[PDB]
Amino acid sequence: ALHVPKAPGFAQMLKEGAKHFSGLEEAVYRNIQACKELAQTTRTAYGPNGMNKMVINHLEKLFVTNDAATILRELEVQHPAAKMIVMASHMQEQEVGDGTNFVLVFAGALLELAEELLRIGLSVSEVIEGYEIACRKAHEILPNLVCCSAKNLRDIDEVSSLLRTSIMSKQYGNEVFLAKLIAQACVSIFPDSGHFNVDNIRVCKILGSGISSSSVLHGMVFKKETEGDVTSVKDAKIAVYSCPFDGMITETKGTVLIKTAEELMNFSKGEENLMDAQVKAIADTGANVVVTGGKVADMALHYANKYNIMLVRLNSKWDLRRLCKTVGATALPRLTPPVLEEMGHCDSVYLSEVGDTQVVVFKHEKEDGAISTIVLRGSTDNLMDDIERAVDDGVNTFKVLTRDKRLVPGGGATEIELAKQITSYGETCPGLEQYAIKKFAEAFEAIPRALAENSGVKANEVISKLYAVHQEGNKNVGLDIEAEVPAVKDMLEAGILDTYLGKYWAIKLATNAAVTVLRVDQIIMAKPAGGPK
Amino acid sequence: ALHVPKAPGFAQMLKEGAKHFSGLEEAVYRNIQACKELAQTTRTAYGPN
Amino acid sequence: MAAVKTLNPKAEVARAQAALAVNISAARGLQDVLRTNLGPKGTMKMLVSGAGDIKLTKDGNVLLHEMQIQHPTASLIAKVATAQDDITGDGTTSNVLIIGELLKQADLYISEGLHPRIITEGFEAAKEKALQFLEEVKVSREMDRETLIDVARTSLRTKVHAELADVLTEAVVDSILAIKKQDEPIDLFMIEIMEMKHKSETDTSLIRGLVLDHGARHPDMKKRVEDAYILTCNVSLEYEKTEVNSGFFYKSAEEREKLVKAERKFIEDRVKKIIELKRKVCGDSDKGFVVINQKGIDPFSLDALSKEGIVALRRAKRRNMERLTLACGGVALNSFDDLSPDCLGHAGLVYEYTLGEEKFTFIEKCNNPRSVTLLIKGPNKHTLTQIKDAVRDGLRAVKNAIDDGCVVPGAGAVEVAMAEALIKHKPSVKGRAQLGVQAFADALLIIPKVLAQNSGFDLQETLVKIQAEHSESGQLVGVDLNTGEPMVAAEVGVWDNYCVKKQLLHSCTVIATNILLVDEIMRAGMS
Amino acid sequence: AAVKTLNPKAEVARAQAALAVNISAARGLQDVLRTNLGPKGTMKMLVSGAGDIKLTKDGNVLLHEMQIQHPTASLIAKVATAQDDITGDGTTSNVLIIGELLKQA
Amino acid sequence: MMPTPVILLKEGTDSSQGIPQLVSNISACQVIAEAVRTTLGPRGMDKLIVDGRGKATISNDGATILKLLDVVHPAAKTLVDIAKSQDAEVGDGTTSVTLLAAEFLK
Amino acid sequence: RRVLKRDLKRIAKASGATILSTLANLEGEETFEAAMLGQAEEVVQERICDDELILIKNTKARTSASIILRGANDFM
Amino acid sequence: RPVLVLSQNTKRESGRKVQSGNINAAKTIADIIRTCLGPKSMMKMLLDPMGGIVMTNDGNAILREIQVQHPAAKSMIEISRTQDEEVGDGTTSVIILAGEMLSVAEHFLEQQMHPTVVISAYRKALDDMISTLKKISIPVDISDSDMMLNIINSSITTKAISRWSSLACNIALDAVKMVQFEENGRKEIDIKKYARVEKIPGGIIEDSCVLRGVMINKDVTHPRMRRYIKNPRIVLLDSSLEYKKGESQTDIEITREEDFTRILQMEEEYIQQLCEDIIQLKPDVVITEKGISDLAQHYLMRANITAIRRVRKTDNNRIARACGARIVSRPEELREDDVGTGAGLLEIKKIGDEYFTFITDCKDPKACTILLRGASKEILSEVERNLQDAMQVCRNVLLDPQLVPGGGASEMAVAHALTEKSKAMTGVEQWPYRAVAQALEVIPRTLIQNCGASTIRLLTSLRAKHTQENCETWGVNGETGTLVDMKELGIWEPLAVKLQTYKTAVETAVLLLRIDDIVSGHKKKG
Ligand SMILES: Nc1ncnc2c1ncn2[C@@H]1O[C@H](COP(=O)(O)OP(=O)(O)O)[C@@H](O)[C@H]1O
Ligand SMILES: Nc1ncnc2c1ncn2[C@@H]1O[C@H](COP(=O)(O)OP(=O)(O)O)[C@@H](O)[C@H]1O
Ligand SMILES: Nc1ncnc2c1ncn2[C@@H]1O[C@H](COP(=O)(O)OP(=O)(O)O)[C@@H](O)[C@H]1O
Ligand SMILES: Nc1ncnc2c1ncn2[C@@H]1O[C@H](COP(=O)(O)OP(=O)(O)O)[C@@H](O)[C@H]1O
Ligand SMILES: [Mg+2]
Ligand SMILES: [Mg+2]
Ligand SMILES: [Mg+2]
Ligand SMILES: [Mg+2]
Ligand SMILES: [Mg+2]
Repeated sequence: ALHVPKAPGFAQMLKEGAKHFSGLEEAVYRNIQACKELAQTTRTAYGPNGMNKMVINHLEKLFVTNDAATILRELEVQHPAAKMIVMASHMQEQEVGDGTNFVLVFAGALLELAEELLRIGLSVSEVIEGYEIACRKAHEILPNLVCCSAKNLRDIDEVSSLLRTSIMSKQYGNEVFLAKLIAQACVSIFPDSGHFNVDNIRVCKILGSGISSSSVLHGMVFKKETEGDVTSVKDAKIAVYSCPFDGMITETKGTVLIKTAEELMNFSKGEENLMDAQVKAIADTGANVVVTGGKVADMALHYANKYNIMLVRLNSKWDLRRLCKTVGATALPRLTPPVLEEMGHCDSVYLSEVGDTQVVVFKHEKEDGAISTIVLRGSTDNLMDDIERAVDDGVNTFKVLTRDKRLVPGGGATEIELAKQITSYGETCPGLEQYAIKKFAEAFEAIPRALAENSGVKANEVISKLYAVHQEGNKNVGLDIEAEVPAVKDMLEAGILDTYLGKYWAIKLATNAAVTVLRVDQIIMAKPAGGPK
Repeated sequence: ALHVPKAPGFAQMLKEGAKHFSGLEEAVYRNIQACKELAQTTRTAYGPN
Repeated sequence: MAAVKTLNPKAEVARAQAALAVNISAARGLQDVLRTNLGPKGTMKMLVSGAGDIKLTKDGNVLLHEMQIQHPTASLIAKVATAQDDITGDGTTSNVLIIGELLKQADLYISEGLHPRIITEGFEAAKEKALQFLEEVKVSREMDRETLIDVARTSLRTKVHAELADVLTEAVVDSILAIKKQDEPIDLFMIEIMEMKHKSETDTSLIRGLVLDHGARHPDMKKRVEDAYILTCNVSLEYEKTEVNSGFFYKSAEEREKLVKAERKFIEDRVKKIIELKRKVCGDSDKGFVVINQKGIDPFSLDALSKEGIVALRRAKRRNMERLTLACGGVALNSFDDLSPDCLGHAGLVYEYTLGEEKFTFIEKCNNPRSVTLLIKGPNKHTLTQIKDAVRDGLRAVKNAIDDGCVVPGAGAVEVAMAEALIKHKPSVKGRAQLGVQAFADALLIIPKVLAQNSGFDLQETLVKIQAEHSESGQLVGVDLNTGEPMVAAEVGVWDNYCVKKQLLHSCTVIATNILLVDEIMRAGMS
Repeated sequence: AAVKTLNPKAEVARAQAALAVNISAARGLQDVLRTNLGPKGTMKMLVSGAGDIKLTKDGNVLLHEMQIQHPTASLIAKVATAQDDITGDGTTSNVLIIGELLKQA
Repeated sequence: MMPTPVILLKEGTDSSQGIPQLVSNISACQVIAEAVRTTLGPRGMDKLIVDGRGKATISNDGATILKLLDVVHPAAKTLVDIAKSQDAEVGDGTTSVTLLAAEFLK
Repeated sequence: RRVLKRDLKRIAKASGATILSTLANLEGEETFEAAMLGQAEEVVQERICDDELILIKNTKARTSASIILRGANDFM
Repeated sequence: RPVLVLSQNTKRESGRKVQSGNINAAKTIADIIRTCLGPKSMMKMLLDPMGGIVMTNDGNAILREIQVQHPAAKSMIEISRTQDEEVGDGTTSVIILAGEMLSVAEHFLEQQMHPTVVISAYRKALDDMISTLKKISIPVDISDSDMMLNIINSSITTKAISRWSSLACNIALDAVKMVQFEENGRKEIDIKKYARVEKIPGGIIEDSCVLRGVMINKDVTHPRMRRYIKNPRIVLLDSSLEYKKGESQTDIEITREEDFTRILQMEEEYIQQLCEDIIQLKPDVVITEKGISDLAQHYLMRANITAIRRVRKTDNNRIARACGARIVSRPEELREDDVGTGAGLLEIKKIGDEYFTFITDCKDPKACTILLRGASKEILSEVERNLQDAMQVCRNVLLDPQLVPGGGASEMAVAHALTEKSKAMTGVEQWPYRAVAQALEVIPRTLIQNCGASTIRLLTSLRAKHTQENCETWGVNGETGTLVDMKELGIWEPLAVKLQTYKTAVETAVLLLRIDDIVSGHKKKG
C-alpha cells in the first residue's frame, strides 16, 4: 500500500521516456502557459522604446537586437506549442518582413483570453468559431481604416518619409539618416518595370568610423584586392569569365606525350606563346578589367600585367552573377575575347582602403543600375549587424509598398479602432460566440499596452484615452512616445504609418496560429534522445 | 514487440521476490519430482546392505 | 516455472488466461486511445518526434505509426491497420475500434468459463450473415460529380477543418474526374501532390497541368513562355566519360586545344539536333521550347540552348516523364536519333515561380490533360503534412467509389442495421455460437456509440433512440452529430465506401478470431 | 498533473485511471480466491520467508499470506479482517462479491 | 517558480534582466577598463600576458592587451570591439576609447 | 561446376575419363579428342530430403562405390 | 598455478543424472507443443529476437523459434526440422512420440536394465510398427480429384486455414498438378523452386488464387511501353543490355581529335546492334536479370517491345517454366525455339500502391504463383505455412498412393498389433517392447485432451474397440470427442507421413538412450 501502479492499457504500454498529456488542464492550459511565457520574453522589445536583448546561441555567438524574429531564431525553444508560434512568426517575417513581434504578442494575448474563456465555461469549438468570425470581421474592417497611399515611389523624400516609421522601431534615435540612405538605395533600384528585387540591395560592413559615416554606392564593393599591378581604371571595360584565367585543359585525362627532343624543347615555349596570344586577343577588344570566377595562372597574370589589364578574382558565383547584373556583362565560359554585347561597362573600377580593409569598388556615376550597395560603418560588429537588420526591414517595407500602397495609422491607433469596431459588432451577435468575439477584440489592446509599458507610462490611462478619442470619432490617434505623461496625438499628421498588407498578414497568421494551438487536445511526445541538429 | 508484459491482476501485484506456482504441471508435478529426488537420495541406505 | 523457462531461464511466457488478458488489455488500450479520432467531431492529436518535429494528425494509421508502444498485440493490430490503409486508404480507426470491441465482447463471455472456440465460431457465422446484409443494403448508383463530392466531403470533413475540407473536396473530385479514363483503372500516380509553403491553407488548389519543384539553371533563360512546345527527353546533355578509360595524349598546346574543342562534339551534336528541331518547328519569337530532361545538362549545353531562346530543365523525376506525356501530349525520348515535330508536347503557358531558395515551374493550360497536380499551400510544415494526408484519404475514397458503383450510408446507420439483422438471425445459429453472434453484433454497435460520445451526447440513450427509430421505420438511420437525433444518412449525404466496410468486416473478424485462439506468448529466441 | 508539479516524486492515478487500477486489483484478488469457495476448493501452500509451511483454503489467512502491495488489496484485506473478527466466516465470499460488484459496475 | 512539466527553453538557459543586469554590465566594463588604465601617457607602463602555450607578450598598446585578454562577458566584449575599431580606423587612442566608454557608463 | 578435386579424380578413375587441366596437344594446337571421355550407364540428379545430389550410376572400366547414410538428425 | 589435467572450463557429468536429464529435456520439449496438436489446437505467439511476431500452431515453426541450452533439446529441435524437411507434416506428432518413448524408456532405466536392451527392443518394435502400418494401408486412385481434395482437407483441418477448406484444397491440388513435370524419363514435382507463394497484404482471403502463370513485383522500364499485351512472345535474357567494361585491362590512347566521338558512337552502335539482334526474332516482351540501358529501351520501343529489367534468377526460371521459354545470354545466338510462345496474356496492373506484372494465361504452364490476399503479414505467413503443408501432403500422396486411417486410429491399431505380438517372445525385452508399443497411445490421448473429453474413459473404450477384429479404422473424433469409424469421418493420412513420424521418433529415442556422459566447455579448436 505504498505505490500507485500504472493504469492498465495505454499507460503501461507507453515507452520508457515518452510523455502523454491529455485533457484541458494537462495539455491546453500548459500550451497556453508556454505561449504566454514566450510572448512575455519577447514583449519588452516592442516599439520604438523596445530594448535590445543580448542573446548567446549554442555556438558562443553573440546577438544583440530587438528584432523579434531574430531573437526567436536564436533562442533554443523546446516547448512544441511555442515552436508553432515561432513558426508563425517566421512565416510572417518571410511573407512581409515586419510584424513578427506583433504576431507573437497578438497570439499570446489571444491564447491567454482563450484560457480565460475556457475557464469561465466555453468549449474549445465555440472559442475557435468565435475567433474565426472575429478574424473575418477584422479583415473586412481593415480596408476601411486606410488613411493614405504611397502614391509615388520614385521620390526620394516621399520614400524616406514612408520608410521612417518602419526603421523607427529599430534604431529609434537616428532613423532619419538611415531612412534617407535606404530611400536612396531603393530609388536607385526599382526601374520603370514595376518589379522590385530585394536581393538587388547589397550591404557591406566596414568597421571603424561610426554609423553616421555610412553611404550609398551605385555599384558593388568587394573586400579583396587586385591580382595584378593595375589598381585603377577610369573608363572600365569589364570582361567577365566564369572559367579559370588559365589555358583550358581536357576533361578526361591529359598527358603530354613527348617522343623527340624538339617537342620537349618547344612545348613550354609554345604553351606560353598560346597564352600570350589569348591574353592579347582579349586585350585588343578594348577590355581593361577582367573578372574571373576561378584561379589565375602565373603566366596569364604576367601577360595581363604586360598589357595593363586589371585582374579581380571573385570566389563566389553569387558575387559573379551580381557583378554581371550590375555591370552589364555576360559570364563567358571560355577565354575567347568578348563581343561588344557581352562586354561590361562601368564608370570607374579602383582599389581603395576603408578603415583597414582593402576593397575593390565598381562605381557608376549615373543614378541608376541593376544593383546598388550600402556601405555600413560603425564601431562594433554587433552594431553594424543590427543596422543591417534595420536596413533589411526598411527594404522589405519598400517591397511591400510596391506590392500594395495602402497604409494604416500606427502607434496602436489601428489596433484600438479594430478593437472598438469588433466589440461593437460582437454585442449585436447573440449566442455563445459573443464572448469569444469580445475577447478577440480585447486581444488587440496588447499592442497599445505594450507600447505604453515600454515607453514608461501607465498603459491603462493610455488605453482609456484612446477609447475616448476614438469614441468622438478620431480614428487616426495613437499614443505619443515623446511624452512623460500618458498622452495621445494624431498619427496621420505625425507620419507614423505602417503598411496595410503587413497588418493584414500579421493578423491572419496570428489568428491561425492561436486557433491551431487551441485545436490540439492530446500530446504524445517521444523520448527526446539526441538530435544535435 | 520485444517483451511479454506481466498479465494484469495477481501477476502484477506479486512482490518482487515472491513466486507463485499454480496448476498441475507448475505445482503438483514439481512437488512429486522433489519428493522423488529426496527418496532417491535416501534410497541407497535401505536395508542391511 | 513453465517448460520454456525451464529450458531457457531468461524467457518471458504468458500462458492460458494470461495470454488472453495480455492481448485484451493491449487491444483495450489502443481502442481507448483511438476512440477520440472517430468522426468529424473527433479531437486533434499532436505528435512530437525524438528530433522535435511537430505533427498534427487525426488519422488512425498515422497515429498508430507515431505511437510510443512496444506491445506485441499492438504490433499485430498496427500491421492490420497498415494493410487496411495500403489497400482501401480509409477505415483505420474503425478497424482498431471494431477489433478492440470484438475482443472486449468476447472476453465478456470467456470470463464466464466459455471457451474461445465457440466465440470464434459465432464470430464467423455472424460475419457471413453481416456480409450478406451489407450486400443487401449497398446503394448501386452511377456516380456523377455530386455523389463524388458527397463522398469526398464525408472523408475530408473527418480529416480536417470544415472550410479546408470544402476546398479540398472540389480539388480532389476535379482531379480524379480529370485523370479518369473511361472504364479503365484509375492511376493515382498521375496526380502529383506538390507542397508550397507560402500562402494560407485554403489557397491550395488544382492545376490542370504539372508543377515541377525545380527551374531553369541558367539566369538568361526566359522566365515565362506563353505558347510552348514541350520536349520530354531522357538523354544526358552533360559531359560523359568513355567507358573504356580513354585518356588524352598530346605533344603541344595547340594539340591540347584541338582535343579540348573536339571532346565536346558528341554532346554538341545532340544539342544542335535540338536546336535544329526548334528552328524548324517555330521560326518566330511567338512560341518557344521547354526541354524537360530527366538527366543532367552541363553549363556549356545550357548556354548553347539559352542562346537560341530555349528554356531547359534538368534532373526531372522519373514519374514526370509519364506525367508530361499524359498532360502535354508528347513522346518521351531516350535518344535523339529520329526526332520529329510529332513527338513534341504542347502547353498553353509555362512560367517559373520563385519561393525563397526554391524554384517552381508551372506547366499548365494544356489541351486536355490526363495528369494534373494538387498544389498544397500552407504556413507550416505540419499543416502541409496534415493536408497531404487528408488529400490522400480523399483521393482513395473517391477512387474507391468510382471502382464500384455501390456506396454505403454512413453515420453508423449500416452498423446499426447490421447489428439488428444479426440479432434477428441469431436464433437460426445452432448451439452456443449464438453467444458469439451476439458479441459480434454488440461489437459492430461500437461505431454509433463512439460517434455519439465524441459529439458530446449520451451514449446509451442516443443508441437506443437510433435503434428504436430503425426498428419502427426500417430505414437506414445514422447519428446526427449536431443534435443526436436519428438521421437518414442516405438523404443528407453521409456516404461510406462499400469496399472499406467489406475490408473492415473481413480483416477485423480474422484478426479477432486469430487473437482469441492464442493461448501462449513466448520470447525465447535469446541466448 | 497538478500534484506532480508540487511534488516531483509523486505517483498519481486520476479519472478513469483510478477506476482501472482499483478494478484490476479487485479482479486479481477475485481470481486468486475463486478456487477457495466451497468444499470442493483447492488447498493452497503458503511458504514464508523463513520457510514455514501453511496449508489452508481460508480466505482471510490466504489474503494475509499473499505477497501483495496494492492499495485496493489493502482495503479489501481490512474489510475481510473485520468480517473474520466479528463473524468468523464469509471472507472468501466477501472478496468474491466485492470483485464481482466492481466488475459489473 | 512552479516547475512546468515541459519547460519552455532548453534546460540550463540563464536569463538575467532588469536594472541589476545593466549594473553588472557597467561593472564589467569598469573591470575591462581598469586592466589598461596604467598604460596611458608618457608615464604609462607595460603589461605582460602569458597565453596557455607559455609564449608571453609585452605591450603598451590597449588594443593588443584587450585582444590578448580572453574576455567572455558579452557586455565587456564591446569595449574590446571598439578598441579594435579605433585601431583599424585611426591606429592610436585604443586606450582612450575604453577609458571614455567605461567612464560614461560609470 | 565447383566439383571437388578428390571427387573429380575418383570419378575420372572409375569412369575411365582423364582430367584435362588444359586443351593443348603436342602439336601446339587446342583440341579435345573423344578418347579422353569417360562413360557411365546413367547420370541422374536425385532428391534426398529436400536437397539434391548427382548420382553417377554404374561407371565402366572400373567399379566404384558410395554410401548415403540416412539418419534422424545431423549428430546421428 | 593448478595442475589442470583438463582445461579449467571443462565440466563432466556422468551416470543416472545424465540419462534423467536427457529424458526430462525431451519431455520438456514435448510439453512445449503438446497442446498444438489436433483440429482443436490453439495458436501461439512467438516473439522474434529481430522484433517480428510469429503467430502459428505449426510444431516446426514453434520449435525453430526457441533457443535452448540442453543438448538433448537441440537434438529434439533437429528431429522436428528433419521431419518437416522430409515430408512436411507430422512435426508435433513426432515430437510427442519421441517424448513418450523416452519417458517409458526412463521407466526401465531406473531399474537395472542396460540401455542396449531397451534400444534393441525399440528397434524390433520399429520394424513391427512399419510392418503393421504397411499392412493396414489402403490404395488411392490419384485420378479421382475428389479423393485428393479430401486427403488435403484432412491434412488442413487442424490449421487456421481450415475455415476456407475447399479454396485451399483446390489451390494446393492445382499448384502441385501443374508443377508436376517429367523430362528425360525422370519425374519431379519441385514445390521448392516453382509453385511460388506471393503474399500481398490487404483484400480478402477468398480472393486468393493460383495463377496459370507467374506474377512478379516489377514494372515496365519506360512508360511508353504497353502494359497489356494479348498474346505476347516472351524472350528471356541474363546479360545486360548495356555497354560494359571488358575482362582484361583495355586502356585506350587518343591522339587524333575525332577518336573520342568515334568511340562514343561505337558504344551507341554496339547497343543498337544488340537491340537489332533481339528484334530479329520479333518478340513482344523482353525480360532481363540485369540492367537494360536507356538507349536499349529506346531501340526496343522503336520495335514495340515491352522490356523488364533486374528480375531475380528464381523468378526468371519460373517464367521460363511457365511460358515455355529458354533463357539465353548472348542475343546473337538467340533462336526461334528460345522464344516463349504459350503465355496467353501479359498485364501490368497496380495493386494497392504498387505495380505487379502478370503472365497469367499460359497454356500448360510448368510453374505457377499463388497470390495470397489477407488481413496482415502474420496472417498471410500462417496461411502460407498451412498451404505449404497442404502441397507437401499432396506431393507425398502423388509419390506414394497409400493411405492410413487418422485420428489416432492407426496408433491404436499398431499398438494392439504389437501388444498381441509381444505375447510370444517370453524374453527379457518383451517389457520394453510392450511399453514402446503402448507409448503410441499418446496421440489419441493428446487428441482427447485437446478436445476436452475424459481421457481415461475414451482410451479405455478405444482399446476395447480395437481388441475386436475389424476395427483398425476406429479413432477419436477431434471435435465431439467420440469414438467414430474413420472411414465415416473421412480423416486419412499418407502412409509416408506416418512411416516417417514413427521412424524418426523411434530413432530419436534410440539416439538419446545411448548417451551416458556429458563433457562441455572445451574450445572449438577449429
Ligand atoms: N514614432 C512612433 N510613435 C508611436 N508608435 C510607433 C512609432 N514608431 C513605430 N511605432 C509603432 O511600433 C510598432 C512596430 O513595432 P516593431 O518593434 O516594429 O515590431 P514588429 O517588428 O513586429 O512590427 C508599430 O505598430 C508602430 O505603430
Ligand atoms: N457529417 C457526418 N455526420 C455523421 N456521421 C459522419 C459524418 N461524417 C462522417 N461520419 C461517420 O464517422 C465515421 C468517420 O470515421 P473516420 O474518423 O474517418 O475513421 P477512419 O479514419 O478509420 O475511417 C464514418 O464511419 C462516418 O460514417
Ligand atoms: N455440502 C455443500 N453443498 C453445497 N454447497 C455448499 C456445501 N457446503 C458449503 N456450501 C456452500 O459453499 C460456500 C462455502 O464458502 P466458504 O468456502 O466457507 O467461504 P468463507 O470461508 O469465506 O465463508 C457456502 O456459501 C455454502 O453455501
Ligand atoms: N477431424 C479430425 N478428427 C479427429 N482427428 C483429426 C481430425 N483431423 C486431424 N486429426 C488428427 O490430428 C492430427 C494432426 O495434428 P497436426 O496439428 O497436423 O500435427 P502435425 O502438424 O504434427 O501433423 C493427425 O494425427 C490426425 O489424425
Ligand atoms: Mg517592425
Ligand atoms: Mg476515414
Ligand atoms: Mg467459510
Ligand atoms: Mg598613443
Ligand atoms: Mg500436421
